[PDB]
Formats: sequence, C-alpha cells, structure tokens
Amino acid sequence: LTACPEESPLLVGPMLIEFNIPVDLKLVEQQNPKVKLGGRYTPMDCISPHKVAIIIPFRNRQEHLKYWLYYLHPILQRQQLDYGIYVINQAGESMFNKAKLLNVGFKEALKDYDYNCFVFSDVDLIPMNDHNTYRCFSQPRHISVAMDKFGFSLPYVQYFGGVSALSKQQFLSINGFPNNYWGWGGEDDDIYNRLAFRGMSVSRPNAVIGKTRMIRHSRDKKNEPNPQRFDRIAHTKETMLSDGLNSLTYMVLEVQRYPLYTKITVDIGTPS
Amino acid sequence: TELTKCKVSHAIKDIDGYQGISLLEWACVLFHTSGYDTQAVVNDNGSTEYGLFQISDRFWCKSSEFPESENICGISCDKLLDDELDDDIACAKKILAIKGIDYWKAYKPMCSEKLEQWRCEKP
Ligand SMILES: O=c1ccn([C@@H]2O[C@H](COP(=O)(O)OP(=O)(O)O[C@H]3O[C@H](CO)[C@H](O)[C@H](O)[C@H]3O)[C@@H](O)[C@H]2O)c(=O)[nH]1
Ligand SMILES: O=c1ccn([C@@H]2O[C@H](COP(=O)(O)OP(=O)(O)O)[C@@H](O)[C@H]2O)c(=O)[nH]1
Ligand SMILES: [Ca+2]
Ligand SMILES: [Mn+2]
Repeated sequence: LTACPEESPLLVGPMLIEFNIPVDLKLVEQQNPKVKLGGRYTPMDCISPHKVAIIIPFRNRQEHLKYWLYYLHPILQRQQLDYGIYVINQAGESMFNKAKLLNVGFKEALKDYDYNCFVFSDVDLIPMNDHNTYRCFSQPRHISVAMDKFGFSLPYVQYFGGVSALSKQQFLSINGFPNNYWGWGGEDDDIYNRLAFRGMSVSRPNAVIGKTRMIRHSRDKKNEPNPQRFDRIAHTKETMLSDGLNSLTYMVLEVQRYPLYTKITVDIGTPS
Repeated sequence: TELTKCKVSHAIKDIDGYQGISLLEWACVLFHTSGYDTQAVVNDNGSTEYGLFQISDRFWCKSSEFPESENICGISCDKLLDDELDDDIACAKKILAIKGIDYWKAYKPMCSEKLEQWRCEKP
C-alpha cells in the first residue's frame, strides 16, 4: 500500500459536540472495531507517516474520559493517524502534577512503539472540526486554539494549554516538560518558554478550524492554583536544563491495556 | 461574573497610567491574575486573595478568617467579589502606591512583551 494522502478524504469538517447523552464504552468499542487492545489503530488503507502517541494526564476523570474516547476515536481514524491512546493516571491524593504525568507518558509510550509524534491532551477537550489534525508539524503545534469556555478565541498569544503536539525531536529539544509544577497553572507557559528558548515558534490552525469544547467542570481538590507559578515561569531559561526528561523519576504501579486505551497508574512523588 | 477584556478595560479606564502602568498592561495582568472573574477566590500560603485584582486578606482587606488584618484598604474582602469594581480599583491603587506593581506576580513574566493583543478597540 501507499502513503496516505496529505489531507484525509474521510474528513467531515464541523461536528456537533455535546455531553448530554450517557456514553457506554461498550457501545464505543462496538462502534470502533478497528481499534486494537491498548487503544491502538493503524490505517489498513494506506501508510501514515504520523506515528502518534496521544497522552492524557489523569486522575478521577473517568466520566470525562468516556466522552473523550467516544468523540476522538472516530475522529482520529478519519484523520488516518497511526495512533495509541495513553491515560497517565496519578496514584495517590497529593497535589496533581499535569506536566510530570505528560513526561511519564512520553517515556512509557516509547516502550510500545517507535512513535515520532506526541499529542498532549487534557481529558475534557473535544475538537469540533476534524480538519484540526491531531498530529505533529514542523514547529510545535497548539491544537485547542479556540475553546468554547474562552468564547472561542485564544486567551493570549503565548497560550499553549489544552491540547498541543510536539514531534519526538521538538520534545527532546526542550528536555521535555518541567516536573516541578505542582497544582494548577503555569506549566504550559513554562513549556511555551522552553520552545521559544530553543528557537521554535508555535504553529496553530485558525480559530474556525480550531474550535474546541471543554466539558464543563468544577475545580479539583488537590489541583488548586500554584502560588509559585509566576515566579517559576520567570525562570524557565535556567531551570529547563535541570528539570525535565533528564530528571524525571517515577514508579509504575499498574499498566492496563483496555480495548480503547492504555492506562498507566504511576506514583510521581510529592512537592519537594 | 467572568468579564471580557473590554468590559474590564472600560471599567478600569480610571486606573490607566496610574503609577506608570497602562491599561494594556492591566488587561494582561488581570487576565492572568483572575481570568477576569470578579468572584475569584484563591489561597496563597495562609491567606486568601479576592476578586478581579486578587487583593489579599493578609494586609489589604478584612476577611472573617483574619479579622485582625491590617485591612489597609478599609474594606470587607466580600466587597471584592461583586461586579461593581470602583472599590476594587480604589484598593488596587493603594497597593500600587504603597507596594507597587510587584504585588501582581504575573506582570513581569506574562506582561513584559506582546502588549498589543491586550488592546480594547470597543469605543
Ligand atoms: O484532578 C485532576 C486534575 C487535573 N486532571 C487532568 O488535568 C487537565 C487540566 O485540569 P483542569 O481541566 O481542571 O484545568 P483547566 O481546565 O483549568 O485547563 C487548563 O489549565 C491547566 C493549568 O494547569 C492546563 O494548562 C490545561 O492544559 C489547560 O487546558 C484535566 O483536563 C485532566 O486531563 C485530572 O485528570 N484530574
Ligand atoms: O476500553 C474500555 C475501557 C474501559 N471499559 C469499562 O470501563 C470500566 C472501568 O475502568 P476504570 O479504570 O475506570 O475502573 P477500574 O477497572 O480500575 O475499576 C471497565 O471495568 C470496563 O467495564 C470498557 O468497557 N472498555
Ligand atoms: Ca466590588
Ligand atoms: Mn478542564
């Protein structure tokens, strides 16, 4: 077989995204017969050059995950991606650390397959247009550019939160993500700062193509706004060399392969 | 209530240029500080910060948790959780005059460049 076309012919464009009707993962599996154990899918039709590991930071968000899988599996297949879904579940009940879990996902996904692209996605964000491709570009990609909670517009030009995608090389280039941001906020700005220091710019689809919905939700206990975030973001240039992939330590407590995803439960320690 | 950049900019027009901080800089600072949420309430190591400006009960407003606060602004912190910004602004100006812009930690890292995106063109 030959290479998949540059743009998939299966795309439908805008989609109605709602979280009213209950989701039954059993149904989801049925509706997605081509997805293999561990939430892996490869085009049988053509050869995709996009080997994508989709990494979701996670803790106590199963209901959101259901909706995420219900909507994304069909979308990702239509995008003709060779992908795998990884939910990185933080064990314990100490402060949440989104970015550290994403680093864990990078390392763990690499043990399964020769991935060349990593999509990092909050568990509650669903794209509204399938032309917003969940893959890597020549520069780091910010995907969730127009969220409904922000009135469908980028909150600030340096915003890199929500859903982003870095090639294996781009991620390695910045020594991955910081492991030192505990609690909510700032870690995405630190990451933006790292990409900028390595001379990269942020690639983004336009606001129409990038429309995204976030399942409405209250704030999680143990992920309160981080008081040190603004001070940390100011020092990214110096700390990125010592805090990242090269300094990541964690313990794997469980690896679960379900038909729709791989869920890795890990102990990533506590604020130090 | 989560306000818009322009709703905020118009409400705080008064503050423009005060102590040398422009409206463009304030629009940026307030977005990162409270997400323009007039009801924002956040803890910061033993104290609590309120509203659009995240004014703290440590020295600036009086909360029930810390009645003995210096309460420099001379106001109940609950007055900082509504949609009437005149008192919030008056308090912020006292912080700016006394402590200065450094009070707002987001200013330096997030609002030192690319200030043009923060402009409100609504007449
Ligand atoms: O208890 C928790 C806390 C967080 N998360 C994961 O962390 C993501 C982000 O947390 P929130 O949804 O509560 O955060 P925000 O909705 O306020 O989202 C934004 O702010 C975060 C700030 O830390 C990130 O930058 C995130 O990428 C960006 O979309 C979640 O979606 C989810 O994937 C969990 O699974 N469980
Ligand atoms: O691809 C999948 C993933 C999950 N599940 C179902 O979802 C449940 C819950 O998984 P979770 O990790 O949230 O619960 P745990 O198994 O750890 O109790 C499973 O037990 C299954 O019944 C499923 O049917 N297909
Ligand atoms: Ca008020
Ligand atoms: Mn969210």
